[PDB]
Amino acid sequence: ALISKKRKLVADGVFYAELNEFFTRELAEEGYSGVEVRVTPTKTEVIIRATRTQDVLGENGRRINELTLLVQKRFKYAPGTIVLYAERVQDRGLSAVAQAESMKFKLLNGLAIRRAAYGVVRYVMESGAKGCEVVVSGKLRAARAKAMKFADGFLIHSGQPVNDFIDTATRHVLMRQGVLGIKVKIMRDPAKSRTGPKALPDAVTIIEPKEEEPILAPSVKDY
Amino acid sequence: GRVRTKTVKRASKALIERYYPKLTLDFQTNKRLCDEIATIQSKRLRNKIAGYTTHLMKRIQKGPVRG
Amino acid sequence: MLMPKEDRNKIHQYLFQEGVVVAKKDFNQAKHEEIDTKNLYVIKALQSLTSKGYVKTQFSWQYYYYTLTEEGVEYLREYLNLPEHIVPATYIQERN
Amino acid sequence: QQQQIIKIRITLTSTKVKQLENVSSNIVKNAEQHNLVKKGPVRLPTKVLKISTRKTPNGEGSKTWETYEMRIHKRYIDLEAPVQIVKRITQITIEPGVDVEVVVASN
Amino acid sequence: GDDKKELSAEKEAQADAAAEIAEDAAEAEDALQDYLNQQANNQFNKVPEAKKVELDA
RNA sequence: ACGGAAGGGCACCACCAGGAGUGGAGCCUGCGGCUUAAUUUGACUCAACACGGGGAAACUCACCAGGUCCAGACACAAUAAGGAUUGACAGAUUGAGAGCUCUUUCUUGAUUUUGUGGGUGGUGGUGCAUGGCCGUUCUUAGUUGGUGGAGUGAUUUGUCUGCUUAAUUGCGAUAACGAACGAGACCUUAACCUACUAAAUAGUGGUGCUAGCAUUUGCUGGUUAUCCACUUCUUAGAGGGACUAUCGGUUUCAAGCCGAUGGAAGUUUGAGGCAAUAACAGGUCUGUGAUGCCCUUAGACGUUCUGGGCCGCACGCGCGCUACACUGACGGAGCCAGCGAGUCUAACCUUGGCCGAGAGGUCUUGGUAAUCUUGUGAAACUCCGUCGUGCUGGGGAUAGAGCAUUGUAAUUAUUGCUCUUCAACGAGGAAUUCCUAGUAAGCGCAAGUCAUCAGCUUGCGUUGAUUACGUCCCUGCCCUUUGUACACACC
Ligand SMILES: [Mg+2]
Ligand SMILES: [Mg+2]
Ligand SMILES: [Mg+2]
Ligand SMILES: [Mg+2]
Ligand SMILES: [Mg+2]
Ligand SMILES: [Mg+2]
Ligand SMILES: [Mg+2]
Ligand SMILES: [Mg+2]
Ligand SMILES: [Mg+2]
Ligand SMILES: [Mg+2]
Ligand SMILES: [Mg+2]
Ligand SMILES: [Mg+2]
Ligand SMILES: [Mg+2]
Ligand SMILES: [Mg+2]
Ligand SMILES: [Mg+2]
Ligand SMILES: [Mg+2]
Ligand SMILES: [Mg+2]
Ligand SMILES: [Mg+2]
Ligand SMILES: [Mg+2]
Ligand SMILES: [Mg+2]
Ligand SMILES: [Mg+2]
Ligand SMILES: [Mg+2]
Ligand SMILES: [Mg+2]
Ligand SMILES: [Mg+2]
Ligand SMILES: [Mg+2]
Ligand SMILES: [Mg+2]
Ligand SMILES: [Mg+2]
Ligand SMILES: [Mg+2]
Ligand SMILES: [Mg+2]
Repeated sequence: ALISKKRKLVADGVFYAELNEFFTRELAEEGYSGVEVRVTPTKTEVIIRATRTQDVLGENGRRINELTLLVQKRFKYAPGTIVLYAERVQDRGLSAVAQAESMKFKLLNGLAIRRAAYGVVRYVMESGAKGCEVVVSGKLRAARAKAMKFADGFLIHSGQPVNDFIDTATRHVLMRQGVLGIKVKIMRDPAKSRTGPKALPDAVTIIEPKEEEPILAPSVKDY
Repeated sequence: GRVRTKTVKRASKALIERYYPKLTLDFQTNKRLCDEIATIQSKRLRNKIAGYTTHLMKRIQKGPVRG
Repeated sequence: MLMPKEDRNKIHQYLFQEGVVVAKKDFNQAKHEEIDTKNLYVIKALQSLTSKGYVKTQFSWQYYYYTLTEEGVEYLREYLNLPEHIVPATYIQERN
Repeated sequence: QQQQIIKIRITLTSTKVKQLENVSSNIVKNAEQHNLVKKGPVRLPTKVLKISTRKTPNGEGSKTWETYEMRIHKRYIDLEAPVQIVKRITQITIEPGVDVEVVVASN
Repeated sequence: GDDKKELSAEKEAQADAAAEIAEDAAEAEDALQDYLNQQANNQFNKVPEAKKVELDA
């Protein structure tokens, strides 16, 4: 035991990183996204936020059983001291990473190039996003590299609201001839922000006065 | 340079367009006004706005202003 | 690879128990956590067992993550001559 | 029939002030809501973890440097309360990210 | 793709997304081998399963 | 898009007005060249040359002289229990206590071997096949759509003469009106709170306990709890604060700009982070278990092991360091920072006590840290002496001889200490860099690297100026106009 506070919090962050990697590698065909550690007394609560939990889970509870074991044996927990859980994510349409691996799996399933992104854009927008972007930067069919911007709606690109509102995802899709880059951008409608700032700092709304009937010489009422 | 961005000047225009009774040549009250009367996301931007509606106020007092 | 049956079994055995093996990408570790053989012996052993299907391999951040599969189940079933409905990681624990 | 004082120290540490401060002022409001004896949140200097790096994977270019930083916020609150509440107070007020640590002892 | 087949791209992408919306709306409702491992080498631990002797000269 | 046409701008990577310099010297360090067994390699205007976080003794490592091992999946086939294959004591051998190989003769059991197919590693090639990241254009201000106007149309107008701004920032002009991306907003940090919430991990006053000097009360200390009180200073949560404010000059009395006053603060509050569309065959396959194809694959371009090399020295170039003294060198003596960092299955940061001239050693000790190292008593600098312009005591290259630390290893000298040896350089040709306020410059420090090594870097505080508050002369770009037979777009 017995650690620096400094050393620890960093150490935790690396733990996160490795953990998120391993799942991102392991649960692609299940639409993996994110983790959250939730440490407790007596337990450690890894929560897998994929889309197709039935696959994450496995026959009356296998695979997550395998995956636990895995995560377990490596980082050296003590059977029971760590626990796993599948959690289908509220609308995949607003997770960059969700729609990245979508298009990976679009192109990779022999799909037109624009049909991929123009689909992904359409679904993402239709899912209630306020803005979306798809770069495809790479090499297809012909020898030279190209790129392609696919976008619709509204995005902002600078300063803090970026951190707050736009999700970014790059993914390397390894095809026959070379690889290409998928790059996904979703901008979430700041209106619905829930926890956080609920607009653009840009936003300056005026409250709308009132028609008033003036006149009427004095007079007072009693009570 | 201290040239005020449009969103500053734009908003000021709107505010004077519909709340001239209420408002004054006093920045400080014009500022407290701006809170109860509009949704601005930051102190800093709000003052930037309030000071300018305050500006256009003192100007109107000595002759109408376009816009 | 070239390795005595003893170390072969201890891997195959342990695999059939846990249905899961992990190990660091560092050959020459001499003996690894859990299984009692050379680290080398493990890594390649599974690799062989994987290249005929049976088990899948996964890498990331310098550790192999080996997952035994259904066909491997029967193959190990064979190489430990255990009867069908023997075992795996396929127990739902107690009420856990 | 049990219970006894202890002179306790709860240290809170994290990277997300809002949760930290959430759990911090929770402990204080809550356990004082049932009249204890405490030394309020002591915030220690929030220490900063810098990392300066060339942006380049290689060597080419104007030599742009760039620093990342991670912020470690730490607090502690002292309590003197029977065993029951403390155990109650440790298990709950759980929060993803905030690191609770409860020592005992006046030495 | 070429800008000459473009319409037929957008359209096939639109419907591609109506197909996704379909799956995700049919998802708002849609539709033990014991003995164990260490226990079978403990239950078949009932030995008489080897032999041993030698040592001389 | 481009021009070796015209018109406007913008900037200390431009000049002005100055500073402090580099260029000269000694050394340090990178690049070339040469040399070499090898002296691994990438990169060559700004935008290669203290860059690859590239400070290489092994490792690193790619180079060179040599030596082992397969970690050659799997499939068919062959060999084959009358043994497919495995290992080795000693000797020979070898750098080697490698059974490498060889003599010799046990051992081993179906894991291997042989063959083909198929794989596999690779700091091998290709950055002119790619991803990703990065640099540059860019100290820039540009991009787009709705309704309307023009046009058969590609399109245009909006997006413009002028003024203004750091800004397509705004005023104004107006067949446009009203908006969105980017600029601004935002965010982080440094500045202000005797307002708020608190603190034996921060500190103050009081009181006890107590020391010294004075005595008439006084002055200066000691005491991680002997108690009481507080939050000015410190810490950091929540708020508040500034909006170029009031007043005045100036201007289409428009956006603004200038001055005084007040204010913590009035150059975008100072400094950063973020940063649209687009471009380059910029750099990077040598960061990646990112990767296409090519090569290679057991006499290996795999890997590891021993040793050398990356440091090699007629010489060209670049970044640096230290200096040429007296605003100084030395020797006492005063004595003041800030950003940091530190040891678990451990050997990190180190106070104190001794011993040692020194470097160091030795016994303990506190600290996983606002708690201990540390008030990091840092260095310039301040003061009283010595020296007195003489290559002098300025300067400290080169060299010998000794000690000691890191490390398995110090020779081609890792570093540290002592003695000695005491060079060049007397302010630097043509050239060229950087900069406008707590800045320049001078001065140390921590952090990265790190077993050991900073003449580097990233931040940090300390002392603290002179001169601009301009311009388009130089150079660099931007815009408009204009020509085009270019559009893969003047490569
Ligand atoms: Mg914006
Ligand atoms: Mg900005
Ligand atoms: Mg000049
Ligand atoms: Mg000069
Ligand atoms: Mg040198
Ligand atoms: Mg070697
Ligand atoms: Mg073969
Ligand atoms: Mg072959
Ligand atoms: Mg490779
Ligand atoms: Mg290129
Ligand atoms: Mg590239
Ligand atoms: Mg090349
Ligand atoms: Mg400038
Ligand atoms: Mg028309
Ligand atoms: Mg135009
Ligand atoms: Mg205070
Ligand atoms: Mg004043
Ligand atoms: Mg090129
Ligand atoms: Mg690369
Ligand atoms: Mg070198
Ligand atoms: Mg340089
Ligand atoms: Mg002195
Ligand atoms: Mg001695
Ligand atoms: Mg100790
Ligand atoms: Mg002399
Ligand atoms: Mg001297
Ligand atoms: Mg150092
Ligand atoms: Mg360096
Ligand atoms: Mg033309």
